[PDB]
Amino acid sequence: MRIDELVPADPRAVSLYTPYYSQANRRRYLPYALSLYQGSSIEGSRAVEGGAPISFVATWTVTPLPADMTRCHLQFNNDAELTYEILLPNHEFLEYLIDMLMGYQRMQKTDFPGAFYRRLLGYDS
Repeated sequence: MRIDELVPADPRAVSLYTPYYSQANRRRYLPYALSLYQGSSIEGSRAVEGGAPISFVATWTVTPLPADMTRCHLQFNNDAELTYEILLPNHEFLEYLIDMLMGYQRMQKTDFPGAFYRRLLGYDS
Protein backbone atom coordinates (compact mmCIF):
# COMPACT_ATOMS: atom_id res chain seq x y z
CA MET A 1 0.00 0.00 0.00
CA ARG A 2 2.72 2.50 0.97
CA ILE A 3 6.49 2.32 1.74
CA ASP A 4 6.08 3.68 5.34
CA GLU A 5 3.48 0.89 5.91
CA LEU A 6 6.05 -1.83 5.02
CA VAL A 7 7.10 -3.99 7.96
CA PRO A 8 10.88 -4.18 8.49
CA ALA A 9 12.94 -7.36 8.14
CA ASP A 10 14.25 -9.13 11.29
CA PRO A 11 17.50 -7.66 12.76
CA ARG A 12 19.33 -11.04 12.77
CA ALA A 13 18.89 -11.27 8.98
CA VAL A 14 19.43 -7.53 8.32
CA SER A 15 22.56 -7.17 10.56
CA LEU A 16 24.14 -9.99 8.52
CA TYR A 17 23.91 -7.92 5.27
CA THR A 18 24.97 -4.63 7.05
CA PRO A 19 28.84 -5.07 6.83
CA TYR A 20 28.65 -5.75 3.08
CA TYR A 21 27.53 -2.12 2.39
CA SER A 22 28.31 1.41 3.60
CA GLN A 23 27.55 1.60 7.33
CA ALA A 24 25.85 4.97 7.72
CA ASN A 25 22.36 6.24 6.69
CA ARG A 26 21.98 3.08 4.53
CA ARG A 27 21.69 1.09 7.82
CA ARG A 28 18.47 3.04 8.62
CA TYR A 29 16.64 1.94 5.42
CA LEU A 30 18.31 -1.52 5.25
CA PRO A 31 15.52 -3.34 7.25
CA TYR A 32 12.79 -1.71 5.15
CA ALA A 33 14.54 -2.14 1.75
CA LEU A 34 15.46 -5.78 2.59
CA SER A 35 11.69 -6.36 3.21
CA LEU A 36 10.94 -4.67 -0.20
CA TYR A 37 13.71 -6.85 -1.78
CA GLN A 38 12.08 -10.07 -0.40
CA GLY A 39 8.72 -8.85 -1.90
CA SER A 40 10.04 -9.67 -5.45
CA SER A 41 7.18 -7.62 -7.01
CA ILE A 42 6.46 -3.90 -6.64
CA GLU A 43 4.63 -1.08 -8.46
CA GLY A 44 6.65 2.14 -8.70
CA SER A 45 6.73 5.51 -10.42
CA ARG A 46 9.46 7.39 -12.24
CA ALA A 47 9.32 11.14 -11.53
CA VAL A 48 10.19 13.52 -14.38
CA GLU A 49 11.07 17.15 -13.57
CA GLY A 50 8.87 19.51 -15.63
CA GLY A 51 6.65 16.55 -16.56
CA ALA A 52 4.31 14.06 -14.93
CA PRO A 53 5.31 10.77 -13.24
CA ILE A 54 4.98 7.43 -15.09
CA SER A 55 3.71 4.18 -13.47
CA PHE A 56 5.79 1.04 -14.09
CA VAL A 57 5.56 -2.60 -12.89
CA ALA A 58 8.77 -4.30 -11.56
CA THR A 59 9.43 -7.98 -10.68
CA TRP A 60 12.66 -9.83 -9.79
CA THR A 61 14.19 -13.06 -8.38
CA VAL A 62 15.90 -12.96 -4.95
CA THR A 63 18.82 -14.97 -3.50
CA PRO A 64 20.34 -15.12 0.03
CA LEU A 65 23.97 -14.54 -1.03
CA PRO A 66 24.81 -10.80 -1.46
CA ALA A 67 27.52 -11.61 -4.03
CA ASP A 68 24.87 -13.17 -6.35
CA MET A 69 23.36 -11.24 -9.28
CA THR A 70 19.58 -10.68 -9.55
CA ARG A 71 17.64 -10.32 -12.83
CA CYS A 72 14.91 -7.69 -12.62
CA HIS A 73 12.14 -7.18 -15.16
CA LEU A 74 10.55 -3.75 -15.58
CA GLN A 75 7.49 -2.87 -17.68
CA PHE A 76 6.59 0.81 -18.15
CA ASN A 77 2.89 1.73 -18.70
CA ASN A 78 2.11 -2.07 -18.81
CA ASP A 79 3.37 -2.22 -22.43
CA ALA A 80 5.10 -5.39 -23.75
CA GLU A 81 7.25 -3.24 -26.12
CA LEU A 82 8.48 -1.21 -23.09
CA THR A 83 9.98 -4.28 -21.38
CA TYR A 84 13.37 -3.89 -19.70
CA GLU A 85 15.69 -6.59 -18.35
CA ILE A 86 18.36 -5.51 -15.91
CA LEU A 87 20.89 -7.77 -14.22
CA LEU A 88 23.25 -6.39 -11.58
CA PRO A 89 24.70 -7.58 -8.22
CA ASN A 90 22.55 -7.90 -5.06
CA HIS A 91 24.98 -5.47 -3.30
CA GLU A 92 24.35 -2.86 -6.02
CA PHE A 93 20.58 -3.60 -6.43
CA LEU A 94 19.96 -2.82 -2.72
CA GLU A 95 21.85 0.54 -3.09
CA TYR A 96 19.12 1.50 -5.64
CA LEU A 97 16.30 0.23 -3.34
CA ILE A 98 17.87 2.10 -0.35
CA ASP A 99 18.22 5.31 -2.50
CA MET A 100 14.47 4.88 -3.38
CA LEU A 101 13.68 4.96 0.38
CA MET A 102 15.81 8.15 0.72
CA GLY A 103 13.67 9.77 -2.08
CA TYR A 104 10.56 8.41 -0.31
CA GLN A 105 11.68 9.87 3.04
CA ARG A 106 12.33 13.37 1.65
CA MET A 107 9.14 13.83 -0.49
CA GLN A 108 6.80 11.22 1.17
CA LYS A 109 5.85 9.86 -2.29
CA THR A 110 6.89 6.60 -4.02
CA ASP A 111 9.40 7.69 -6.66
CA PHE A 112 12.28 5.65 -8.10
CA PRO A 113 15.66 7.40 -8.49
CA GLY A 114 16.87 8.77 -11.87
CA ALA A 115 20.18 6.86 -11.55
CA PHE A 116 18.19 3.57 -11.73
CA TYR A 117 16.76 4.52 -15.17
CA ARG A 118 20.27 5.70 -16.26
CA ARG A 119 21.56 2.13 -15.83
CA LEU A 120 18.23 0.62 -17.03
CA LEU A 121 18.59 2.50 -20.36
CA GLY A 122 22.37 1.82 -20.33
CA TYR A 123 23.46 5.48 -20.64
CA ASP A 124 26.69 4.60 -18.81
CA SER A 125 27.30 1.85 -21.45
